[PDB]
Amino acid sequence: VQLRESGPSLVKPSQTLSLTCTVSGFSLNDKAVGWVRQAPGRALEWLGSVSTGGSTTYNPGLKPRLSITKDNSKSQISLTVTSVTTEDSATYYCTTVHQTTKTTKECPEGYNWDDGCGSELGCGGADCCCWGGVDEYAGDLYSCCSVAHTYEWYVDAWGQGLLVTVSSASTKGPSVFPLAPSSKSTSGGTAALGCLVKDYFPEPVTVSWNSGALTSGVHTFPAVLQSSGLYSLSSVVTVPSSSLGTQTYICNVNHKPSNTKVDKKVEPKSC
Amino acid sequence: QAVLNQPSSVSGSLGQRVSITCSGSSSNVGNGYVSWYQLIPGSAPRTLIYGDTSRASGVPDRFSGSRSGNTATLTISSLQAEDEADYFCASAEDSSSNAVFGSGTTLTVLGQPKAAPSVTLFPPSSEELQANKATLVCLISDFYPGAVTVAWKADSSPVKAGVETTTPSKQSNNKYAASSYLSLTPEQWKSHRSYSCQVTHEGSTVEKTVAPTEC
Repeated sequence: VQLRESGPSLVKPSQTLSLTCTVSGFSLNDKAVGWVRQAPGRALEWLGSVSTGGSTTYNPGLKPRLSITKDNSKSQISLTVTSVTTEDSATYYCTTVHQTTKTTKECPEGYNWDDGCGSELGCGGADCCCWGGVDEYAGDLYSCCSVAHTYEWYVDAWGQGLLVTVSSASTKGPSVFPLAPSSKSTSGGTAALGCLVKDYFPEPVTVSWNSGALTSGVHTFPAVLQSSGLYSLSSVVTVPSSSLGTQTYICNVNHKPSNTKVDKKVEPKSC
Repeated sequence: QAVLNQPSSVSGSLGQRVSITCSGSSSNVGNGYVSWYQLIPGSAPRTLIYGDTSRASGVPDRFSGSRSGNTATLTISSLQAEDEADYFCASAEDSSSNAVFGSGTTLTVLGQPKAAPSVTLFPPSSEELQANKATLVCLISDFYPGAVTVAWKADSSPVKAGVETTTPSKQSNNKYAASSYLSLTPEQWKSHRSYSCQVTHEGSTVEKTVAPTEC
């Protein structure tokens, strides 16, 4: 099953965060779809889920600000967190939850299984009958079988997640600059080259090379947060020094928060 | 903020066993049916164990889960570098709908081979100088353990400001990489004679230099 999150990467402080999840390859009217998030440096935090029909369920500590609706028509579930703060900046994952409450039949303490219960006890079955000794006053002690409840919960599939940042700062696309290889910056048969993705906001940014056709020796680094409030990162790929002139190398930068994609060809320096 | 109790950090050598505990109470782990999830940096969480002991599809047998009362345990045998991640347990709290997670356990796999950093210092590009900016990029890769210090020098003297350095992060080959930036004005870049990025790691210090006269 595919779980795709959609919504704003950026929400201003003390406003409402609206996220949508589009499920592809399942009906929305049985399988439970839930939301899990993780703030930076914090543990996974359960938010809520919607079950068959619309049995919504939230976290006791966040139900006042949380709201989850459901539209089987468009096969979409939505989440809403009101009056958000920096503590609500996190990756929000759409998930398919498997809720289930297994039931098991038992007798009270001291009672055992027996077939002595009368029909007036309304136990709903001959096997659902318990007996616990012979009381001196009441006589044969009859009682219906008690039903327990075993709670079952786990996450079957995880969406890729959508990173949300709570800030008053406005979105800014990236400026992509070449990190070109040089006659002195080589390492023998291999040469390092890359792209500098500078001054963007909010996170995240992803980078591929040659539209994914080139993956060996690629590493995109985590971003740095500058004093300006803008992020920057680099992506480097190791290539054969002898191919610099003939093979073309293009970094594919994706910054969904600003609906921007940049392809930058990295030319080899004459130096 | 109720969270199940997990050890902050655990360790184990390649090929050996490791155990990660998940202590809670009778309303959670006691009722049974605990689950485990793996979260590798840069990837969505992956479900490993559910129902205390059942493995999810595609999970290797070396991952196994158990439970003894109000404490569950994830055991990982034949450890390998790729197992380094954060591991969270979870369970329902007196309600098949509501769920609580654990504090999370970071696994450190010991005994991995060491490797020295490969440093490449890029001067500001022409494209950036045209925007009246000048950033020096120092990229560091293929080292282990993931611990380095970076120092910037201008004309054999230390840089007093303008530096930003990322924390080492794992590559696809399990070695660590890191990056450092020196933000300058086009004038400073042309004023000085050379700039250096110094990378210290396990007794060696690798220094890479650039100068605008080479450009």
